[PDB]
Amino acid sequence: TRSSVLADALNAINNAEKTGKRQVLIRPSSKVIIKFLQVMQKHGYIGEFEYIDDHRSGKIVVQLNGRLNKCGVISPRFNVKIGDIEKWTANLLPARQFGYVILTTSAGIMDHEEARRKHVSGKILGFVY
Amino acid sequence: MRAKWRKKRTRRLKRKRRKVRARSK
Amino acid sequence: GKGKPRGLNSARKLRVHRRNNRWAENNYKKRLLGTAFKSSPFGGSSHAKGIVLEKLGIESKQPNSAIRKCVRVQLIKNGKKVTAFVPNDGCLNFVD
Amino acid sequence: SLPATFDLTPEDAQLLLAANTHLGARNVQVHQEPYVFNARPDGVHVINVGKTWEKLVLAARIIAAIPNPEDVVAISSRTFGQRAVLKFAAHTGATPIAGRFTPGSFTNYITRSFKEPRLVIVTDPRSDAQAIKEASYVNIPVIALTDLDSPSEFVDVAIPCNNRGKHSIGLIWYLLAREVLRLRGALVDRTQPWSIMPDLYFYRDP
Amino acid sequence: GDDKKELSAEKEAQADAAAEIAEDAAEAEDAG
Amino acid sequence: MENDKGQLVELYVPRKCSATNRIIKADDHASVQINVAKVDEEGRAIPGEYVTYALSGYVRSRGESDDSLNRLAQNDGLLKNVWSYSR
Amino acid sequence: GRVRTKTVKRASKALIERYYPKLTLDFQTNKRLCDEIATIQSKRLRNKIAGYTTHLMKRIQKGPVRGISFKLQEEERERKDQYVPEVSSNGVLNVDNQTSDLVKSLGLKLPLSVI
Amino acid sequence: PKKRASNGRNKKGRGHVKPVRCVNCSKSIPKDKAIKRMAIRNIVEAAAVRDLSEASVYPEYALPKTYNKLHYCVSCAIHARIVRVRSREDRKNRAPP
Amino acid sequence: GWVPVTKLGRLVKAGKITTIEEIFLHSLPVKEFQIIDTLLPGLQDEVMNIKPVQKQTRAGQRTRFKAVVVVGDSNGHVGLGIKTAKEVAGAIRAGIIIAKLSVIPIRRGYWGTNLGQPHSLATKTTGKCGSVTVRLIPAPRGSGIVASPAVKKLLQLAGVEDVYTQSNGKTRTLENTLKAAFVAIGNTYGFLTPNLWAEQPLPVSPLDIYSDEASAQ
RNA sequence: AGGGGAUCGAAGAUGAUCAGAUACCGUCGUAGUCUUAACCAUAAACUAUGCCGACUAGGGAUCGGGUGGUGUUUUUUUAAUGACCCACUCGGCACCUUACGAGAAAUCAAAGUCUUUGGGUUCUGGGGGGAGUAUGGUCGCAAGGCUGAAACUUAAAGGAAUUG
Ligand SMILES: [Zn+2]
Repeated sequence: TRSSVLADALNAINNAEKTGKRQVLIRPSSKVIIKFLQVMQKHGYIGEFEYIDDHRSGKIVVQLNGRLNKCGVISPRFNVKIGDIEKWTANLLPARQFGYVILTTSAGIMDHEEARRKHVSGKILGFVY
Repeated sequence: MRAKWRKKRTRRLKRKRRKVRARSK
Repeated sequence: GKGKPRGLNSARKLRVHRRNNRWAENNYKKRLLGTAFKSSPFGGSSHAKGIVLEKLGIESKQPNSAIRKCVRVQLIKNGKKVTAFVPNDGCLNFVD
Repeated sequence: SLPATFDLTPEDAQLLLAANTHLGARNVQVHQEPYVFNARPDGVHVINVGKTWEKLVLAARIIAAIPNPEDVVAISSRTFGQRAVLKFAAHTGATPIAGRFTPGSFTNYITRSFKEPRLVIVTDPRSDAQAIKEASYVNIPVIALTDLDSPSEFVDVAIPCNNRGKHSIGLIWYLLAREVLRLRGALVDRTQPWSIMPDLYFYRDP
Repeated sequence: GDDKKELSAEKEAQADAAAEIAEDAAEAEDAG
Repeated sequence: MENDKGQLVELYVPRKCSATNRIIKADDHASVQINVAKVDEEGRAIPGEYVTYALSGYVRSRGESDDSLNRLAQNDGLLKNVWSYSR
Repeated sequence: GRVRTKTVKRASKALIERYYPKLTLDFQTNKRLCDEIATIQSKRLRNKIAGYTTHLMKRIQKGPVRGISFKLQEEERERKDQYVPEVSSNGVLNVDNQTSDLVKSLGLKLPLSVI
Repeated sequence: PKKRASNGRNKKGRGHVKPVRCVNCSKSIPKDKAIKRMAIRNIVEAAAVRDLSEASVYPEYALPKTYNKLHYCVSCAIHARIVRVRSREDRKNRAPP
Repeated sequence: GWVPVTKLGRLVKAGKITTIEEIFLHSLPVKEFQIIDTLLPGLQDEVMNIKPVQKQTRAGQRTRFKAVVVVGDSNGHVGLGIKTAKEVAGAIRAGIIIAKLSVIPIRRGYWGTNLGQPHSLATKTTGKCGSVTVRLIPAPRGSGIVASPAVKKLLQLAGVEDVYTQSNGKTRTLENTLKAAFVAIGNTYGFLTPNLWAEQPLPVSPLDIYSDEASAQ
């Protein structure tokens, strides 16, 4: 059975981006999926997504625009402190000038740059580049 | 040697080891 | 996937699996079982003093053809009769 | 962007319909679903002759405005196409490989048949798939008169006609020659028809 | 024959036959 | 990319496929650049001014190059009704 | 048996390719031509060259070869290609039901029949 | 390696089938194996059609046929030329000649 | 006295094409090697490995020699050539020919803040050629090249200065290790970057521009 | 243990064959092959491919169910029904082309989505032997099964494919 809906969403996005499609359909939905795709959209990696709201969990269609090399989830959500963010970004970002590590922080879901600025840490969730 | 007959040879050796153990207590 | 457990509270299973596989490993098993002390001809030592019991000439292995001319010695601290190769030329004549 | 004279011209539409280009094959294929209009009973699919017409016009835009007109190449091995590609070769620049392709004609610079084109036209991709592969090796765009059940791999802009009709193949080659001439500039007064006539492009038995 | 240092063997022979045609040229110039 | 003074580095910017927005490699010997004619009044295609498209070897290999060029021709007005957005 | 080899076939095809107007249909004349327009070094080989040349010329004057082509052959093959026939009206267009549905969906005059 | 994708002959969703016996050696070979041919012959074969027609009462009645379903094992079929060794690409073809 | 055979050779002999940069930009097929003989002066070589290879015949044992060589100038262009020949000098020569046919560029980059003429790679990249993965990680300034000596010489001929290389698989096969590094250089240029997110007016095909001097004589 | 015992048939009796033939071949023939009640718990028990879940490529057949057809054939005047045809769909056993990818390769629509390394979870492996051996335990009427080393020894053993 479905253990990580974000992992299923990110696998679908990654597979269709490798295939070269311009859009994906993601089932089912979550607050964390919507907020993660919102961080993606704010940094410009994706285009525009629509949330189809049936009375079940719902679906998303995402209109991509290229420029998303790989999106991945880190299962399990690891308790990362403020001094291990640099270890994690060195481990799984390609270069130190681009790419974002997305943290599930008590101030919200955001990338490691906003985490460094707001001086707050949490559970590492995923990564985009 | 074929492994089947190797298994059979070790089987005879196991029987004889058990017999000689029972013989000498 | 990948077989190993990945959950956040699985570190007990990870430790148990690691201990069993370390027992499968060669050097770790030798060290913990202590075959250096239980079954080694030395007492886990680098060197050992023995005394020569005999001078034995043993043939080489194929394809080499020579007589290696080692000695048979008895260890003082254990009593285990071992066989030691005599080094470079004429030292067999040196050793009585 | 195209002006009003680049439409169907019903006077050319009866040429299409009388040459029976509208029929397709029994298999659809996923890259040719948009070209299929409807499924006639007794297992025939009809091809949108309108859609073939604007794909032909677009292919005319590709084939014309190549600055040296001879570097265009025309590939044929179907027995229903050699006369058509030779006539297209006569009217336009269009170096012809009517006949055998000699694998190694676009690479392998020491062959006598060594052509380095800038645009290929293929009469049939399934029966001429060697030339499409070689163009894929050496960076050449491909025009093809594909079918519904045609290989769409390694091929650019395609015009779905029949590839089973002698009249279809000949008339589509003729129409393409018409429009590349009328865009490059031998024939003016676009309302007027052409003096050369399609049964010239149609082949004989021998 | 030595399969593993043929590169140096042939380069040395290259220098040698270049030298031999050089003394051929020198002998031709000395005779002429 | 740049340096501290804004002086250009990256000896060549890569070309991007106009279908999938992916970098066209130097070794990509299937990727083709198509120069479509610019038609003014009654043909007369002006030499040197072409509407340009670039297709990548991946798009051609998967065989959706025809669909992509239908879409791009309709986006730039080369064609009117050849590609339907809703299949 | 009497199978001609690559030497005679290659030389005969090159000579026939570039010397078609001067060549004749007879062996004696053709072998004198080979003597003059070829610096061949063997007499029996020369006779073999001329014999295959004559046989290939017989086949050329009877019809086209798939091995080689000419400028006169190019002129005659063009003219036989632009032989032009008459037009392929029977009143209206032929029987049409759902392609007639296609033509009325697109919109054109197109006077046609039904099936 | 794996010579065949069918592992010799097709089972694909059974696990076990009842075996038959070969007709030349009586080897027990499974039914999905054991090359099966149909022998459709005449009792009154062509060397004697005219003989039996000229020596038979009931003029032009019929000519009977013999029907046999022959199971050959792999060794017996290879030895007795029913089946032939093939090349690597020709093993994939499964159309009768 | 070289003579062109192809349109690209005709253009570069005419001298209107003045750089491998528009060559690699328009992804033109390199079929001759004199084009970058004229266009890339000071393209020095290094033969990496000479290795005998044996085919067992009816009675003899036919031994050919396999030469793997590299070429590079000093900055950002590498070619890798493999040739098999009966004579090893001819193998080296034709390997130089093949490496010039297979010259490709690199994406040099920075480890941190952009200061003074990039030193390392752009992104963490990888290359796999036959159970050898060679992974190139950018490194800070002055750390040098850490690699096996063959990969180190390949990257020195590339002109990068600061690389960490990890490698897995049987790295003792020099041909596969060099091919994996070559694919890693290619993928280093092939990666997409937020610097490259911008849109360019798309180039204009110098063969099309200069087709009249590219025509037949 | 009891019943049944036709065929085939370990062991065996013979006749061949061979330098030898208590092997292959031929004749018989014990246990067994069948069954009732108890055991045993092993197989190349093999798809040599853990189970659950998602995505990624086209096609044509087939099994079971379902939907649509001013379709075909049947009664005795053509409706129902059944069977067949076409289109679609769900769930199966599979199959063909390609390689987008994967692989050391053979090959694989999964053995893909794996150095751009993290969906959940269980078991197993750490060069070849010694060895599935010795010992100890437990189950078994036994046959044996499950668990299971070390000393010592060796520089290879092996996988795929190519040329002879
Ligand atoms: Zn048999």
